Amino acid sequence: GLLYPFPKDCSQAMLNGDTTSGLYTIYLNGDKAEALEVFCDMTSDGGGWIVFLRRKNGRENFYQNWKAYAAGFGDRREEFWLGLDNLNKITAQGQYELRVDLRDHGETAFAVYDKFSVGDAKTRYKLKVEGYSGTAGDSMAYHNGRSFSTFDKDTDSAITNCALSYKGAFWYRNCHRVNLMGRYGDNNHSQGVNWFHWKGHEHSIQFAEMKLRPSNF
Amino acid sequence: VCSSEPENVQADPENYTSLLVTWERPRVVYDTMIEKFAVLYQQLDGEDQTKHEFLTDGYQDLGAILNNLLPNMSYVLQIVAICTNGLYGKYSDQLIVDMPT
Ligand SMILES: [Ca+2]
Repeated sequence: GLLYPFPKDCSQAMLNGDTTSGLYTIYLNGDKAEALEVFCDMTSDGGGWIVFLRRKNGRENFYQNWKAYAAGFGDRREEFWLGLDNLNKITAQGQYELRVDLRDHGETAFAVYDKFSVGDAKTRYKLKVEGYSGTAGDSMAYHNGRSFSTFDKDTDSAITNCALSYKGAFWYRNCHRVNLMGRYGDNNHSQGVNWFHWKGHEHSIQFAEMKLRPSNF
Repeated sequence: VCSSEPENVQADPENYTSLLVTWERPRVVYDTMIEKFAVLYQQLDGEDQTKHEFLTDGYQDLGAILNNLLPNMSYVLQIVAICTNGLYGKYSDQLIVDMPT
């Protein structure tokens, strides 16, 4: 911890010589008072990623209310959500890219977006995402510009309540091409862990991670 | 063709002149995929027999708000799926809604 004594993300932690995935303490804006323990993915395409969503076995409940999605929940070594307030503070300290890793029955795919940011609470955590590359298909472009929606705070573009109807929480529009906080193992139309351009709306994905690191890292 | 009928259609007046209608996705889709839904409605016992068609934006938002309806008038509506090749599926059962005075 010498180049960056208070690394502000997993990329600076990796530059300090931490090259094994696991739990690390980062410091938002390099501030020792703003410590945050995160899971770092240090192997995917060179590493240095903060993981902020993991689905892998359906043990954790992702049908949670606005306060839970603002604050985060779950064991960061297992299934978890980092929290929207954290995501805003991280994506505001610089320019970050998004990576999504997907696995299902021995097949894998990924998507990278060159630009990814989440607004603060007063924007209702508005999503900005653009610049797709990868193999999973560009499903997040549909969600660009949307505020976050939970079953108890409907901000989506639909007449109905997307989060209530499709048993999750997301930057819903009307309603989704991505539903990675949906109901685990649920192959009913649009209800599961969906990435539309990879497996459609009637196939729930076994494993999914969303992660971020500085652009051009 | 296209699909079986939308299920469990329900409708409640929202305000004095609007109606909120919801339904469930057809259980069976035959070949082509569902692209959107049509909400078909007309006055039940009124003189204006204009047949109205509201088309939804996409296939996931299983609800619609109908505006510009007349108080003290009954309406009949049906929901139907429309597939990517333009074909209409089976129509839902008719639902009669009475707007209050
Ligand atoms: Ca809504």
